[PDB]
Parts: sequence; C-alpha cells; structure tokens
Amino acid sequence: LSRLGDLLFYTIAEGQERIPIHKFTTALKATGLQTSDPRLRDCMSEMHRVVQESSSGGLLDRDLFRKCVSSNIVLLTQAFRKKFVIPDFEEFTGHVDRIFEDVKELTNPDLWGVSLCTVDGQRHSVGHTKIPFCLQSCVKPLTYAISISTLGTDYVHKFVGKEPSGLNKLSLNEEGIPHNPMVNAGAIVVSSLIKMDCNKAEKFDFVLQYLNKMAGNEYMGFSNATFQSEKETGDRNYAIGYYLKEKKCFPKGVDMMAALDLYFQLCSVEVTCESGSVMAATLANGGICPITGESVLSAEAVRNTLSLMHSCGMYDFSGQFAFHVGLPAKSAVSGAILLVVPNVMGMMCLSPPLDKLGNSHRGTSFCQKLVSLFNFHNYDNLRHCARKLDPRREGAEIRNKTVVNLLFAAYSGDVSALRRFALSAMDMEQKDYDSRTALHVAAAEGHIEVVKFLIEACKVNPFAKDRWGNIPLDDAVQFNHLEVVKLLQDYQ
Amino acid sequence: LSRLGDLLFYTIAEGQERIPIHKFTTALKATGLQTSDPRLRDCMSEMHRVVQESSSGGLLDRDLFRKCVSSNIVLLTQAFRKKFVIPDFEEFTGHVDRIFEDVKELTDLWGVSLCTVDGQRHSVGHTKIPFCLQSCVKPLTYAISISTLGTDYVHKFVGKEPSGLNKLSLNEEGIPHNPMVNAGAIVVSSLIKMDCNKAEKFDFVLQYLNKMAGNEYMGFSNATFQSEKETGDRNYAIGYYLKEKKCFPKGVDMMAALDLYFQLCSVEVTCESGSVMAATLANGGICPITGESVLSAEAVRNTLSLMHSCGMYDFSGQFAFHVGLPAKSAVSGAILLVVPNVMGMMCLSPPLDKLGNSHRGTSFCQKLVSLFNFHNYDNLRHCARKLDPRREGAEIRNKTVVNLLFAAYSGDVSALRRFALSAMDMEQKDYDSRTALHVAAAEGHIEVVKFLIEACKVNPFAKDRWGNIPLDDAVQFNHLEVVKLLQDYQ
Amino acid sequence: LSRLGDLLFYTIAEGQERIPIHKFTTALKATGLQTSDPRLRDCMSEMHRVVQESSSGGLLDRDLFRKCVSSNIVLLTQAFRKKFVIPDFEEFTGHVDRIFEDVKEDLWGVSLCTVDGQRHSVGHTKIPFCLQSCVKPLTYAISISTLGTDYVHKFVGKEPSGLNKLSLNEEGIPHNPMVNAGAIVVSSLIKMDCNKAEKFDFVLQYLNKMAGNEYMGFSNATFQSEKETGDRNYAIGYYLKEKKCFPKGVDMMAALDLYFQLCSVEVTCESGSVMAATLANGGICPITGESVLSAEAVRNTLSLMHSCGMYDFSGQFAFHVGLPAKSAVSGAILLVVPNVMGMMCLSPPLDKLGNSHRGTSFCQKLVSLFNFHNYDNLRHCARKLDPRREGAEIRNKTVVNLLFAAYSGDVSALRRFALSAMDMEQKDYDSRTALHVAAAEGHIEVVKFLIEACKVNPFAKDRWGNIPLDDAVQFNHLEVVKLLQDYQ
Amino acid sequence: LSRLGDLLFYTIAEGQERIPIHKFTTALKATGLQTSDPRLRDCMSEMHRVVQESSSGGLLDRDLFRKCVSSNIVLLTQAFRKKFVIPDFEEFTGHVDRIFEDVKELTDLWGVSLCTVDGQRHSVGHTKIPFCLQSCVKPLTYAISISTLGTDYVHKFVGKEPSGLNKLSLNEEGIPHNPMVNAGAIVVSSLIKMDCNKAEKFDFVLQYLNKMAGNEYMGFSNATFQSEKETGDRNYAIGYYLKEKKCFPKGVDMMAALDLYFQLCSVEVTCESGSVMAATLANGGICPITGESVLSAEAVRNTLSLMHSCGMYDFSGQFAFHVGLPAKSAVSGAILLVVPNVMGMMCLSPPLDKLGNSHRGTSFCQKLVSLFNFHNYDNLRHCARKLDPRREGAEIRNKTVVNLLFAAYSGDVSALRRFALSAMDMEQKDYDSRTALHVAAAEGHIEVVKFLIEACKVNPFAKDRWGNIPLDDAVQFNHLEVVKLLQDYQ
Repeated sequence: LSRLGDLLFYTIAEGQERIPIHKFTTALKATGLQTSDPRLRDCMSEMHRVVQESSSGGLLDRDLFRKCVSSNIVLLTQAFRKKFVIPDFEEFTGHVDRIFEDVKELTNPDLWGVSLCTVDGQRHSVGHTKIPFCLQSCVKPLTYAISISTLGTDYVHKFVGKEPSGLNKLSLNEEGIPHNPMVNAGAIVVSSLIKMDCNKAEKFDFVLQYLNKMAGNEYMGFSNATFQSEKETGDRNYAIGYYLKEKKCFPKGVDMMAALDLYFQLCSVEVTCESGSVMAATLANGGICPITGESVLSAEAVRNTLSLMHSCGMYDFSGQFAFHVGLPAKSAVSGAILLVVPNVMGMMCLSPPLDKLGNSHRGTSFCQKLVSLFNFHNYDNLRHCARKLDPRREGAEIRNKTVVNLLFAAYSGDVSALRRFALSAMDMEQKDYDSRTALHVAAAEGHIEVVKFLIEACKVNPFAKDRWGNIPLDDAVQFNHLEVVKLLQDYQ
Repeated sequence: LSRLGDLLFYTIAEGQERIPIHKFTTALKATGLQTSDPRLRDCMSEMHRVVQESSSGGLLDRDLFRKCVSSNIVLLTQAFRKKFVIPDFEEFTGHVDRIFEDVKELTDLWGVSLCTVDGQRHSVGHTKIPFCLQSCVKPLTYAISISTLGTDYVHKFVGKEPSGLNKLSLNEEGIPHNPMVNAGAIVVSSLIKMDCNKAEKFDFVLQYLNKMAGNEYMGFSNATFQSEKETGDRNYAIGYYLKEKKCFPKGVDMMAALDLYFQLCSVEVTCESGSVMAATLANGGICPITGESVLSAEAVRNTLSLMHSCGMYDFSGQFAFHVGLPAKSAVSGAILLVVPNVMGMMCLSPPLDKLGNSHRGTSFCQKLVSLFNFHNYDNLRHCARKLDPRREGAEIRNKTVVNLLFAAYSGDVSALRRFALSAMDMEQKDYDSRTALHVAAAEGHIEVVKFLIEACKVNPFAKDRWGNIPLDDAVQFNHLEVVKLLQDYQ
Repeated sequence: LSRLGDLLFYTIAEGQERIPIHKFTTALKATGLQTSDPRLRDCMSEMHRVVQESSSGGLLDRDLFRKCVSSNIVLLTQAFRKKFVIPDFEEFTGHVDRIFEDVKEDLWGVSLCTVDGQRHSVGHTKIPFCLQSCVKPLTYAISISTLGTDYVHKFVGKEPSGLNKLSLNEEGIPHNPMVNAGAIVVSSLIKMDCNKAEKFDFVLQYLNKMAGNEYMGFSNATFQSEKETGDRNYAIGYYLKEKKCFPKGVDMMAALDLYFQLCSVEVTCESGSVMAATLANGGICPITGESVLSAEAVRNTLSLMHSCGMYDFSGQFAFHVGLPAKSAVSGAILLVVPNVMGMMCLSPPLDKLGNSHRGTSFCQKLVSLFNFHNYDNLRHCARKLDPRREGAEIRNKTVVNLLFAAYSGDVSALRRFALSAMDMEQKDYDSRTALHVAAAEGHIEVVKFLIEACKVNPFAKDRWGNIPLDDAVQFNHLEVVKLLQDYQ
Repeated sequence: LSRLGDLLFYTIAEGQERIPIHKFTTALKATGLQTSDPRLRDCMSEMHRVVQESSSGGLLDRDLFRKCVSSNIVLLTQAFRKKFVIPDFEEFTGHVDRIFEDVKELTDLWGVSLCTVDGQRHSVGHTKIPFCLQSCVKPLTYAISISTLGTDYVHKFVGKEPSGLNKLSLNEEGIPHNPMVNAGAIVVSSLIKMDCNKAEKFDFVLQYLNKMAGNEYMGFSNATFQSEKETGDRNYAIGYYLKEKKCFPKGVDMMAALDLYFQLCSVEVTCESGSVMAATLANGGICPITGESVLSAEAVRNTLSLMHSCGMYDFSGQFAFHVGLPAKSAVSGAILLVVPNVMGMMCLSPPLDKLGNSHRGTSFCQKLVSLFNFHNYDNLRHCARKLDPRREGAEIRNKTVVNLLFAAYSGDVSALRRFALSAMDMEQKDYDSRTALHVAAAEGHIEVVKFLIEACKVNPFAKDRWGNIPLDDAVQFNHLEVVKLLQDYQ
C-alpha cells in the first residue's frame, strides 16, 4: 500500500531529500516527546543500525524510513500532524514556566520543582524534578485503584466508605466502616484486601507490579530509612489499626499488623517528579498508561479514584480545592502534590514547606495559578473560554473561526444570527485574512435592511481602513447602487 | 453559482423537484430543533405567508425553498451538517424512551425533559405538568448573586463546602455552610439588591429566571406562597438565628429577606422550562436556545461546583460517586441535572425516598450515566461499554478552510505542510473563490507561493466575482519577484 | 400540765423577774431570726398589746408568757435552745462577712436564708433584679409536682448537653429543663386550659409561697424587651414547633410569651435567698412552714440544678463547689446547700462563661471553708468548719473519749486516734491527758504505748501543778515508776 | 465504782446471774459487728482463753466480763448504746432480703454486701464468689493519685468533667475527659510513682487497696491479666494515641502504663472486700472496720464527685437522677455503691444491660434508694414515704455531759442555762467522780456556783477519786468569796 510515510518525511524535510537524524530529533522534542520515549522504541533502533550499511553513513533517505517504521506510524503521524491533546506545546510550557517562576517569592527551601505528563505521552519538567521523595500517603488512590479493579466495585466498598468525613478524627461512618480510602483508616483497610492469600513480600511486589506500569517504568524505589521510621513512629496508625481491629471491620481471616506493615511499605515507595508526573497521567487517560500504551487499571477503577481525590484528596482543604481549582489532587507531608487534569494531563510538584492543612504552600499556589489561566476546572465551559486559554485546541483556531462564521451571512439575509455574536460580547472589530468585516462584506451589496442593524445596534466604527485602503463608499459606486450611500454619510 | 448552501433541498428532497411542507417539519423535527424555536420564527412566519398566497400552494421548488430556509442557514446547516453536540439525536432519544419504561417496574406522574447546549429538546412523560421549584432555585438564586456582586463578596456571608452530619449549624467562620441548604439560601436571597421593595425584588430574580429559562413557561403560585408562610416553621427558626449572630449584611430585614426566599421557592415551571435553565448552566451562562449572556462565567462555575458537592443533601456524596453529574432535587419529586458542555435535564416523579430525593428520578439518572459516558470523571476515548453520542467519531476539530487562509496570512508554511499530509483539497472556496495562494501573493511570501504552486498543483486561472486577477493585486504591492515566478507557469 | 414556758423566760431573763420586751428583741436577733418573722406573727400583736395595758409600761413577767405565747413555743424554744441547724450564727455570719469583703480585692451583695428560717444579708441585697433563667428550676419544680414525674419528662429530658446549644436528645426531646429549649417546653405544660394572664399568676402563686410572700415583682421593661430581642427563643420556639415536640393541642407563641413573663419577674437578694431555701428544704418554706412543692419535685430540681444549672462551670462547679446552683446574665447566682441553707448573690460583672465573677468566686471561698460540698464527709471535717454543730463540740467530745478510753485500758482505741492524725496532746477542761488517766489506774500496757508510739511530752502540768510521778506517791504503785523514769 | 460495763451484762443477760456463750454470739451478731472484726479480736481471744483454760468454761461472771471487755468497751458500748449510724440494723437488713428476693425474678450469680461507716457488715446471696475489678479500680486508682500527688498535678493530665461523647477524644486542652473512662484511667495509672519497676508499681497500688479494703480477701487473677493483654485491642488503640499527643508525663512509656492498668483491672475481690473499699470512700478516706487513714480528704471528695457524674458509663445521667448515689459498674456484672456518711455497698450479677450495667443489680439499687432516703437530694426530716434508718428522727446533737464540764470551765453560764431548760440533771459524772461544780469550783466563777447550787440543788460535798474536797482547792486558791457561799448550806 502507498503508505503516507513519505508524506511524513516531506513535512520533516523542508529542503533536499537527504536529512540528518539529528534534525529529526529536533522537531520531535518540539512536540514535547523525549528521544528516550518508550512509544517509539522500535523506531530509533533501526535508525542507529543504518550507520554502517548505508554508504553515506548517516544520511537517511525516503525509502529507508518506510521500512523501519511499522503499524505504529499512526502514533508517529499524530505527533507531527499536531493531533495530540496539547498542540503549541512550546508556548504552553513557557506559560507553565512563568507560573513556576512567579511563585518563587511565596515562602531545604531551594527544593522547588514541577513535572507534567500529557495523556498523549507529551511531557515537560522544570525545577528540581529528579530529587526522589516518598509517596507519603499519595499512594492511597493508587492502592485503592489497584484493589477496586482486581476485586470488584462492591467488594472494596463493603469495607470502606465512598464519601468524606468532614472533620485524624479516628471514627467510622454510619454503616460501620471507614469513611473513605483517602484517610488512614480507609487506606489501611483497602491495603488489607489486596492479595489476601499471599505473604508480605509477595503482596508488596504485586502492588508494586501495578506501579511501574502506572508510572511507565520510570524510577520507583522502596526506601528503607522511611520504612524503619514510621514503624517506630507509626503510633497514629497503630492506634487506627488496633481500633479497626477492635471494631472488627477487617475482612474475615486477615492479620492486622501484617496489613499495617504493607501499608508502611507503600508509603515508603520513593519516586521523582518526572516519574510522579507520568503517574496519574494514566489516571487522566482512564486506566491506560500514556507513555507506553499499557492498560493498567480498569475503567471503573480510574473513575472511582478520581471522584475520591475530588472529595477527600486534599484533607481539610479539599472543599476549597474542589471550588477554586476543581481538579483531583492528593497531597503529602513531604511537600509534594499529585494533580490530575482529566483528559488532558497529569502533574506532580515538589516544595518542602507545608501549610497548616497538610498541603504544600508553593504546590497549592501553583495549582491555583494554573487552573486560573488554562480552563482546566471541571465545570469551566469548554466553548466559552473567556480570558482562559484552552490548550486542547491550537492557538487562534477559535478566534479565527468565529470571524469566518460571522462574515458568512451576507446575501441570504441571516439578520438574527448577528445578534448572538454581538450579544455574547464577541469583538466585532476583528479583521479577517483579507481585512474584510461583516460591515464591509454586507456594505458591498448595499441592501440597507442588513447593515441597518450593525450601525444602529453595534455602533461599530465604519472608518476602518482595509488593506487596499478603499472605503465601502467606493465599493457601492463600483456596484451601481446609490440608495445605501445616503446612510453612509451619517454618523458624523 | 450552486454551492454547499443549496444541498439543504437535495438532502431533504432526495433530489425530488418538489416537496411537501410537512416533510421539512418532520425532517427538522429530527436533529432536535422544534418548530417554535426562538431562533426559527422567521422561517415559520415566512413559510406560511408566501405558501398560502403563492399560486404554487403546497409545493416547494428550489428557488422557493432556498428563500424560506434562508433566514436560519447557520442553524439549519449546523442541524443538517450534524454539527450539533449530539448528532445522533434521533437514536439518542430512542434510548431515553426504553430506559423511561424500564424505571416503571422499579419504585403515576413521571416525566423527563432534556435540552442540549445547542438547543436540541426532547421530552417524554408528563413533562408539561407545572410544579414548584421548591429547592431548585437555590443554585439559580446563588448564580444571580455571583454575577452582579462577585464570588468574594457573596461568600463573605456564606461558605462554599458541604455541611455533612441539621439546621442552625454554622462553619468555623461564623457563616452558613453553603448556599445549597435552607440556611444558606436565605442569606444569598437577602444579598440581592437590598435597596428596593420586596415585589420589585422578586421580579428582578424572576427576570433572570426567564432569561436563564429562555422565555418558556413560568408561574408564581400563590397557593404555595401563603401555604408555606403559614407553615415555614423550620425556615422561620433558621431566619431568627441568622439575625442573632449578625449573619445578614448591614441594613437587612430578616422578615423581608426571608419572604423573598419564599417567593422564589413558589415559582412554578415545567420540565421543559427547567431543562433550559439547566442547559443554561451547562452552556457556561448562555441560554442554549436564545443566545444571551444571562450569567457570568465565574457564576456558573461556582454554581456547578457546589451543585456537585452539596446538591442532593445526604445523598450528595453517593450521587457524586455513582453519577457524578451536578444535580438538585426537591420534595415535589423533580431532579434538576446539568451535564457540563453537553446538555441539561429535569425530571419529575412525586414519590420520594427516605433521604428526600425522588426515586424514579435518581433511578433514571443512575441508569442514564451508566450508559452514556456522562460521569464527570468517566473518560473520553476509552468509553468502555458506555455509548458516547457526543460525536459519531473522527474529530469535530478536523480540517477547515479557515486555518489555511489565516496560515497564509501569517506565513506559517509549516501548518500548510501539516495540512498537506491529510490529503487536503485546496479547491474548497469561500466568498473569495481563491485558495491560500492569493493571500501569500498579496503578502509576497516567496516560500509560500512556491510551495503551493508546485506541491499542490493549484489552478492559477481561478476566477473571482470581484474581478481582479491575482497578478493585478501583487502589482500594486510591488511584488516584482512574485510576478516572475507566477508568470513562469505559462 | 406544767408546761415549760416559764423555763424559756428564765434563760431569756438572767436577772430580775420582770424583763422589758426590748430585751426580748435582742437575743432573738442574735439567733438570726428577724422580728418580722411570719412564724411569730401572733406573738408580735400580743406582745405590743400588753406593753401599754400593763401598769409597768413594757415589763414582761412569767405569768404573761403562758397566755400570749402559743403553739409557736416549740419553735420559740428551738431558737434559744440552739436546736436550729446553724448555732453560733453571730460567728458564722462574721465569716460570711469575711468572705464577702475579701473577694472585693459597684453593685455587690449576698443574702442567705437557713432551712430553719434563720437568715442574714450583707451588701446591696435590697436592689431588685430580674430572675433571668433562675426561674427554670422553679417552673420545672412547679410543673413536676402538679403533673407527675413521668408526664413532664415525656417532653423534656433529664440529661446535660455538654456543648446556642441548639439540638435535641436521642429520644426527640430537649436535653433538660435548664436550657432554653427545655425551659420553654416545661412552661407549656402548666395549666393547659388557661390564658396568658391566668397561667402567669398561677405560676406566680407558687413563687410567692416559694419565697414566703416576700417581694415578687413582675417588671414590664424587661417583658417588652426580650420579645423584640427574643430571636434566640423565637428560633428555639419555632424549632420546637417544627420538631413537633410540644404537647397535643398547645399553642407555641403563647407558651413562649408566658416564658418571657417569668424571666422578667423581679426579686431582691433577700427575697431570692428565702427562695432556694424552700427547695433546700423538701418543698416546705422555712419562713412560713407551708408545703410549697412536692417531695419528688425538689429532688428532681436539685439533681438537674447540679448537673446543668451553671452553664460552662457546670462540670467544674460540681467538682470544686459541688452545690446545686443556677446563674443569670443579670450577674446573680442562686445557691442551695441542701439541709443547711438557701442563698443568693449579686454582682453585675459577668465572666466569659455566662456566670458572675464575684458570685462564683464567693461560692468557691464559701464551700472551701464550711464543709458544704456534697461529698465532703460530715464526721471528718479536716480543716473545714461545720456550722451544723456548734464550736468546740466535736473537739471537746474527742478529748473525753480519748481520756475515757484510757480509763478503760482501751489500748486498741488509742491506736485509732493517733493513726488518724489526731493530736494526742489535747488538754481537757482540767488539763488531764490519757497518760494521766492511765497513770491513775496503773494500766502498764497503756502507758507504754503512749510513750513509744505517741511520743507524748511528759512536761504537761495540770491546774494543781501535779506531775504523773507525783500521783504515784498518792497511790504507792512501784512498777510504772521505773517505766516513767525512762524516756529522759 | 459502778463502771458502765456492768450494764452491758445486765442488758444481754436480762439480769440473769449467768450467761451462756451462744447467747452472746447472736447478741453481738445483732448491731452488725462480726466476730472476726479486727477491733474485737482482743475480746474474742480473751473470751476463748478463759473458756478453754478454766473450770467455769463457757460462762461469764460480772468481774470476768468487765476485765475481758475492758480493752474494747468504747466500740462495744457504741454497738450496745445503738450509737451506730444504723441502730436498727437487725430490721434494716430485714428489708434488704425481701427486696433481694423481689429483684430475683428478672433476666445465676446474684449477691449483695454492705458495710456501714461504723463497721456494720451484712451480706446475702453469692457474695463470697470472687470476681475481677474490671472497671471498679478506676476510682480507687484515681484516689491514690490525688493523695500523694495532689488535685492540681493529677488533673493537668486529665480533665475533671464528664464527656458524653468508646470515643477516643480529648475535652478541650489535649488531655482525656475524666479519670473514669478507659482513656483517663490509663493516664492516672501512669502518674503513680514513675520511678520504679512495673512489679513494685502494682504492689504499691495493691497495698493501698488492701488498706482501703481493710485486709479482707484479694486476688491477682493472671488468667485475666494475660487474656486482656492478648485481647485489649481498645486499650492498645487508646494507649498509642496518648503518646502521639504527648498526653503522658515526661519520662513515661505507654508499654508500662497498659501493663499496670491491666494488672489493676485484674485484681480480684468479693462483695465483702469491695464493699469496705466503698465504705472507705463513705468515711472520707478512713477504713470503717479498721480505722486507718488510707486516703486524704480531698482525694475521696474528688473521687465521689467524679463517680457521681461519670461512674456509670452512659446510664450515669439517668442514674444520678433516679438514684443519685455515686456508683461504678463493670462488665463482670458488679456495681459498686457509695452512700456518703452512711455506708458502702457492692453488688454482683453477671447479665448486663445495653449500656454495660447489670440488669438485676441496677434494679436493686433503684429499689433501694426509693425506700431508704439515701438519694443525694432526698431531704432529712421530711422523709415523705421513705424509711430513714440513719437516726429514726432523733437529734444527733443531743445533750451530753461533756458540754457541761467545758461550759463550766469557760464560765459560759448561758450554755448552762440552755441545758437547764431541758430539765436535765447536772449530777451526770465522768470517771473522775466530778460534776460541773468541781470544774467551776476550781476556776472560782462566782456566778456559776450560785447558779449550780440553787438552780439544781446539787450536793457540794460529794466525794472524789482525787481525794480533795473542792472547798480545799478554793482555800488553796484563796477564793474567800466562794467559801462563805458554800458554807451557807450548812
């Protein structure tokens, strides 16, 4: 079949047929795809092989490119066709950069970093993003997602609730189970449901097996210093664990200290921001890892977890986060916040300083400045973006589209449609590709019934100069009609 | 001369030379839009006037058909291009009737209505029966307050988080928990323009509700206005407590403010009018069917966030999990529901459950979101077993002629190269009857014109109604270099 | 029938056989009874009649007593016989005066009425003040007696709240009559078929007998107020209306209105002190002896007044003071010392917990010095004084048993005194000790224990100058002399 | 001289010259005191010593009776003068057995024991069966802490007021609610001498409980000490939380604390031994039957105030109202009762109520207080329908010979005049063969002598043991005025 691989090369090769692979590496990082991306592992392999077989020793041509690429071409076109979920990435990251650099004033204070992974695998990172940190209680949804997928939607919720507590605060819901999996009592109970017929060592690696697919096989360590600690200092969880033992809310035939010990292992799992960003991007992508395409979690599992981060993710501040930011998140005592922008991207941030409610100061400030500028809120309308940008669509696409539809209804007499653009505060002064406007477009025919609304209602300035410098008065003379001309002399 | 405008006759007529009028109404009935649509009255009036007077009588020819449908081509092409949010409306509602009969088995007055953000309406069951907005005006009242006053001012007198486990409870700030309970509904109702009498105050809010509703039916039932003022024991109890704590603003009478909340609760609507108000919240503060900016952007966002969390009283938490759509219920048996960026809905079933929410309504909503991929945190792309009627497929952001002409204006050849990969045809013409070539020729971009003539094999002999050859336009701009290259083609 | 009336005159008249009645007034105020006492009403009319008729012009002899004095003799002897519940009253009030003046370091007063009718007042006790929420126990007592214990508590609880405070108990009724919700409900249980004017006087009828017909005013300025400002109670009343916790066929606005009348009832400290002495007694007023309240009405009111009476000191007051009390925003506290006395205090300055500063400080200093706490042991008073018994009563009694046990050779009993921290160096009327008693009888085992265990000082000198060694010469016993010679 | 001990023979013997021993056993059994009473052992030994080593055997003559009882007359006379707090003991317990049978029809271990503050003991039912003080040691532990440490120190680490909210929490200051719930019981156990090992810690408290009990039976059941350490999930949950919040003092570990608290909870007593510990709280920190100052005055006051409100778990509010006595219950089925200044009591019945109190034991307490005036706010004098065996009406402050002698010493004639009003004879005498006149004669008060000689006609020449006529003392003191007045009689 005459596959479009040659067409891909033509877009890449603006000039001669012989292009270096070094030039192919750039314009692939422009789309925010790293050279080391797993999704294109089978592509870069043959590119390095050709250094010896080819006489030119590096200068790729059109024919050789087709053979190396394969059924994965569909993903390869999408990157250069700008059909990912965030085109104009170079500008998008630049705005993520200015937000990041702005909050430096807001007070290891030097530790300050944020990373992000788009649902299409596109990614960017700024600041100290490669300093590992523990997922201190950030693994509660990860554990809950693993349990709910493998066991069933009802089984996991016979033993823990699905709605917040409203007040730490060791207590149970009305039914006799912990309020939600986002608190210690629920996180401990759900942790005890995973692989109940296995030992401590085997259970931990099975859960950790689900990680590194959630994380796309970036770094995932199991630190011991945090594991030895928090077992001597885990009095809060010992109190919860014994309380949960007393209230008999564990499953039948389950050890309690063993369940606690596994829970302490998970909290000690150490990740960087880059690996953290790729994590929860699989949550955005509905249980399928973006950076590799592996189906990690079930469809319901990623639905249930995201609703719970919205409710209980940020502890006491969850109510305000659900209002000012309206994104699922999960915070840690380490000073790092997990963030999910469903259908768009996943993001993780790091700043050690922490505010009174268990959340980072810079981290929460960053999430606020972000949603305020990029239409990310859950109930922000996608069509009427207002001053907020929509990275889901390439820049100026909506701005140019509105003009073309506005100018379209010249001669058929669609008077009514003009009202909605005007009454929606849409600017009538926008100039199209040829410097035309609905006033210029309609003023050519000289039928007063249409242009009458524009002057009377919109009060639009008719003194604008087109690219040719001609005024509609000359156009009317060019079309042999004088009646409309009388109205034109008015307004001054 | 003939172009995409004309196909409206061909697609409806199947090429038939003359069509009956009832075909157009039946065809237009599909795709959702109703004959009485505020944006289609021109066609209805223009249809009856000429047809009954013209000698042609009950037959529509091409010239006759074009002018009658000429008034609303932007909507009619949108409806017939299937550019609406739900282009499978004939079958999307076909699902809704089977679910409607399904909830009958579980448990006389049962009706549901819907209205998409593009104005597509459907209704089944007793949807015309009026009923009182007992509690559904709480978001609507709160939305009005945000727009004129603001979120910072409105929330000094009320919180923004669920209360949980129940009156006479306040947050740590000394204000009611949120505007979605009786306590918070009173305080926001008091905030609305405390400088005019009660009667004018009611009509101000009633004016918004009609604009939010888009001028469909509304009522002000006095048989519930008085029957509550003589029975609102809990409301009176709440009101007295608020003024003790100085919760109301300065210079506000509790009895007047507490009477206004009673006036609004007594407003009467149907499923049809209510669904449009819901669809006004889905559409970001613009009526789907009349296109006015009734509300501010920040108002509807705050309204939906609180409707999601605090909407359904005690069942709010479970509803945000199984269904995840902002909603609001009332003792009358009606559930308001908002699907952001998609549609709005309203149900009605007088029987209720122990938690104060309608059983058929909540049964219907659960059976809906489980099938149509509408949950807030359900994902696009990976629909799983759920149907996704928001798009037949491909992309709603596919190739268009607009990006070319502005790409030519800006000199972004790379975008043109990206468009070239999609086997895009350059022959699609707007008013210009010109491809991207002229704009680059006018600008003088040397690389763009060379790319277009060679890479795409564009016709240089394209005519235009304005009567100027592309070479002539370049002459005024002194693009001498462009002249030589273009002339070399022949 | 040789009645003991003439014996009363002899103790009253230490001198000649004809005494002026002016001297009878004094020594009747020393016992803390006022000349205006209702119990001796008939006496006052009779005494003044013969002051003018008698040729002596006031002098009173024995023969008059047997005729004019009457059934009130049994009470009249009780005052001079010191058989009331608080003898040595002149010293007792001096300490209450001491506490009063001490807490000072402009309106400040306290009054007290003993359960036997005895009474004292100091400060600004005569300035009237409203009875704001101090009527809550009084209305509950009136309601609980007339209706029944089961009826009144179908509609209000008997439990505290420990938390304004708008909520109901688990059963669906307000927690207790000591809160506004419970206080308003009990108000609605009184005289179902009567009107606002008739109900209020029937309740006020009880209050007048409660106070022994002392001043009972119904101010209007506070009644007009608290109906405009009663939003808290309107909120409660409508709340109680909504919850349907009122009795069948009862209007809510009227029940609220009656409640506002009671709070506006105005009393002085003197009148308020006689109040809380009726229910210090078992529903019998001391100053009149009339049965005001039922037996199982003062038991319930005091139990609830202890639990819930004070507002936020309730837990601490039941610990540091342990007395039923009720406080008001006016700055006045009602006190009950069951079986002892009633009491009321006044100081406007009110602390952050809704209770008076000087008032609560006074109750602290009082109970700390006078054995009034509920679980203070009566027999082992420690450093706390006991007004129930006259001074030097137990102290002298312990000496006699300590010295008498020595005579019997009761060595075992002597262990209890010493090991109970009691001072064994106590001197009797004639300066003897147990060592002296044992020395006389020659109980060798007794004297040995005192020297070894008690370490008694042998330097004690009797009034005659005799030393225990000298008594040996009187009776000529040798064996104990050798033991006595030791220890020095 | 005629010592009062002879009257004890006459009243027991009814004037009979010779008494059998078995008569005395029943006679002393009445008035409450048991043969094994620590304060009556000397009489019992001397009673048995002569009987088994004399020809007379089991018979007591007057001289034999006087010398044997001489060591214990002050308590034996108290028992036979009916000076005990319950002089009607033979019938007071006769009531207790009928109530005992009446409650013994509800739904078997059922036993009750009592001990008065004067050491009168009675028991009925299975009172000898031991059981563990599961929760009843909470007041006892708290009392020990107050005495050595103080109320200010002990309550820095625990509040002093109930909770009403089983519920791991803290009142308002980062400390447990009260020492009567499991959370507060643990903190006080940690406060007791945190400078020595666990085992010595247990025996220090056990030493107090022996003295509070007065040396009756106690046990240390290890089958409950271990069975709670391997099952005390609630206690471990509470303990872990306390150290997180730094509620324990400095230099304390939760490991030791729960070990001690389970040791104390596992101490074993019977109804008899427990009742005396209760009666030790009645008598203000002194054992009734042995007279040791085990506790401080402020310790038992604080203990009883907290036992009143917090003693029962959730039935306490309804218990402080219907019964009003300080009490304490345990899962074993035993209720500890303290009737201040009267007696202590302990019950035992395994089956419980919904709130963890014994059904057959709690009904008995209500049926008791309803009949015997013991409610904290029942009134003396006006007993209503309730029996009052405390003093059956009489004045405890009745006239005595002691007041005359000390009144004579101080010269307060008015007190003597008050005594004279009662027609009482001033010839009542102490051991020393001296009436009030001798004391007055020694002092030389002129007015007192005139009152005594005439108001009562008392002999002034009565002989005395000390062997000197009072006139001779006056002659020694040169009270010439007294001489002539005294001589005027002859």
